[PDB]
Amino acid sequence: RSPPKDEDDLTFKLDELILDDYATELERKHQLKKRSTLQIIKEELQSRYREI
Amino acid sequence: TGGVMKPHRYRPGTVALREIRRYQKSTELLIRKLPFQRLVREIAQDFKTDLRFQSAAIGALQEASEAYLVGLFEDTNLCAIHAKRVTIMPKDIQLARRIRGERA
Amino acid sequence: GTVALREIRRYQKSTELLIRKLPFQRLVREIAQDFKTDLRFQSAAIGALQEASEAYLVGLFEDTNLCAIHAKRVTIMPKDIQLARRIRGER
Amino acid sequence: LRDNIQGITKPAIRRLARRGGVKRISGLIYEETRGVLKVFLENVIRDAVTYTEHAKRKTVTAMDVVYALKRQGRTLYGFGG
Amino acid sequence: YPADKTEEALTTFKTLSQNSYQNKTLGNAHNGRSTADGMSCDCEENWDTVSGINNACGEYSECINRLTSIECISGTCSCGDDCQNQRFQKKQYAPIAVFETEKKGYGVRAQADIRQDAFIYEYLGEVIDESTFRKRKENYDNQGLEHFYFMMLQKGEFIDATAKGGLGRFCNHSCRPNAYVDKWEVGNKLRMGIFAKREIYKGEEICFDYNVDRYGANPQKCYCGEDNCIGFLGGRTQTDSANILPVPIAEALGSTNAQEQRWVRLMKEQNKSIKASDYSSINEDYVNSLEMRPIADKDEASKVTSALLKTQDYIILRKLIERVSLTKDPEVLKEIVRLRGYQCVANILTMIVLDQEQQQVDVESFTLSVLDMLESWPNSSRNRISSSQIESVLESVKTKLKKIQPIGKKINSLLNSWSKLEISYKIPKSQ
Ligand SMILES: Nc1ncnc2c1ncn2[C@@H]1O[C@H](CSCC[C@H](N)C(=O)O)[C@@H](O)[C@H]1O
Ligand SMILES: [Zn+2]
Ligand SMILES: [Zn+2]
Ligand SMILES: [Zn+2]
Repeated sequence: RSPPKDEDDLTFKLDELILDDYATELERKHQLKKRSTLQIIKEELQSRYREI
Repeated sequence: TGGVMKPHRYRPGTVALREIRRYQKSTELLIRKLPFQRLVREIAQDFKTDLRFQSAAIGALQEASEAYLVGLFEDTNLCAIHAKRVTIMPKDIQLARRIRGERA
Repeated sequence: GTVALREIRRYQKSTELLIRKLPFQRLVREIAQDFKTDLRFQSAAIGALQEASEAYLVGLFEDTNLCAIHAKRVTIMPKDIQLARRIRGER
Repeated sequence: LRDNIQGITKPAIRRLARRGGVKRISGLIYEETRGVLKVFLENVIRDAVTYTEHAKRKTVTAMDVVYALKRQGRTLYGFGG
Repeated sequence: YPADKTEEALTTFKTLSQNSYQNKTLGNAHNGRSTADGMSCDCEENWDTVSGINNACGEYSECINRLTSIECISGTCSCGDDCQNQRFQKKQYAPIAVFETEKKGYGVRAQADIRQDAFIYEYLGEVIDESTFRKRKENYDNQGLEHFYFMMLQKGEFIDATAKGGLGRFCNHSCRPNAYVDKWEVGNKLRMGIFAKREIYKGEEICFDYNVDRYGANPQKCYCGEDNCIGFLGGRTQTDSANILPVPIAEALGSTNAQEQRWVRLMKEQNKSIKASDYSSINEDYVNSLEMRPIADKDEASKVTSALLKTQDYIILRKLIERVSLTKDPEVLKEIVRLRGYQCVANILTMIVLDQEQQQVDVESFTLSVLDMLESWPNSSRNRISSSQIESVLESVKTKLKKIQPIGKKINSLLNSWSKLEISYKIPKSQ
């Protein structure tokens, strides 16, 4: 509702996330291999339905 | 949401300066007639009773007392202004009476 | 400060005139000249004028000291002079 | 008549001070103004009373009041002086 | 910046150039007493021959009428015509624009830099009596309007800015305003002007304090964004029995306008002392005598959290904690967890059982009355506690009151239960 200077949305904060530790904890707790899925989610959140 | 915004209050001195202009423009008596008449009778009772007081004598006494009090307050305002204040105090009244010679 | 109290005590205990006679005499003659010329003066009239002016100035200085005391000061100022004169009724 | 010095009420003395150009009023001044008004009224009333007593009368007239005031250097115009 | 909405705002109402009167008697100065000796300033007219402008009665001039909030009238004052103290009559408003705000709707912004004490804009509207005001207020409440449009010109005389008025109706409330409303006398009439409290730059919003009398209306939350905001729009309520404690705090205790009425009606009218409206001093007897009912609404839980963050009184906190003990709705408790109720309960403990303004037995009763719901609330992760670290406070208070063994054993059970919980995983961030 109040984007910062020269930014359309807060999707740029996703690049600070450490997806590797999140994938490791997901694999430990739930036995899910989701390392590529976090990257796909990040790319889709940064730009919804790009032209691939 | 039917509330009312309030007009707030005046600053201290604005209504004071207004009423200053109003009382300095108009000339009516500021002391109530009947309490002043009772006070004059109370003072006169201390010397000799059964003393009737004509209306013109009471009016002359009221006019003289108002003139004296207005002059004393003008002098006391000058005293307060001299002491870098805007509020008059009893010490200015006593000093004004002292320099005027009324108080020894 | 000490010699101020010494002077106050000495002059308040003394009774002789503090204004010098000859300058005051010349001042009186100079003032009186412009009302009428070739004016003669008795000595007693000049002495009476001196005594009255000294008494008046002493009273004015006392009231001025009171005015100076009012303003939380110890030094008298010209504004005290015109305050005392204004309240006393001189113009 | 018992202690009617309070009849000189606080708004009235405020008005009297206000005519003199005074902007602010201390809370302790009212008793002082009542006292000085009592003193002045006492003096003028005393002089008027002895003026009336010399005249062999029982009622103080305006002429005695104006005479007493003029004798105190407070000459009043408008009341038959 | 935000797009201009000046014409769009103007189309929403009938624009007025001057105040309209329901009748010729209303709005007259001195309660209708015509001062035939109108107050004429002694200023000499100062005409600048180059510009042909009469500079008399200016801002830095010594015009007595200007100081006393009275406007000069042409043909009656020595200042002459077109003096610099005819701001209302000449309608010399400051240049302003309307812009749409994020939450407050339309708002007024300064199109130019405006000096201190400068006249901004004359508040315009219809001058109406009290009965007409009541009728219009009832009609607008039926219409569901969520905006104030009434200002008190004086006692018994109001100004309505709903259907007809000026740009001043779009000014929004600020708890630290840059402008203020003042009352002035123009001729035999009374006007309400808006003056600059400070120096205002171009583009900045122009705001004034509403100081609004609710007349019994419900509070409206204030979204001004000022740091000194009280959180609600309001002002001194009805003359007596209207409030004993602040609303959020009163509604936190389950009290309402009726319960705040009832206590004062039962005692003040029967020769027992209740002080004036002031929330700096808490009356413990009212809080003890208040009735308590369980909470089942999340806004009431938010008001409870605000009361915990605000009130310092021992007795109000006791009764709020007792009401929480009666409360058993899990969703309200989850909301309190989201509001971090444990954080507030830590300070509530500390003020009473670490700072000692009370007696040890009563503090022990308080501690036993506050450990129970802490034992009872649903908990699933120490991330909840980590937002408060209330366990540290519990250790400090069991160590201080070690002689009172029931408190120690209850805190033992509580920390044993809490230590079984895991911690919610939080994704590490790059550094
Ligand atoms: N700081 C603030 N926070 C929330 N609402 C506000 C506000 N200042 C003003 N308002 C709202 O605006 C009303 C005053 S009328 C102001 C113009 C109106 N909002 C409009 O755009 O048409 C108030 O009654 C309130 O409902
Ligand atoms: Zn003027
Ligand atoms: Zn003018
Ligand atoms: Zn606010």
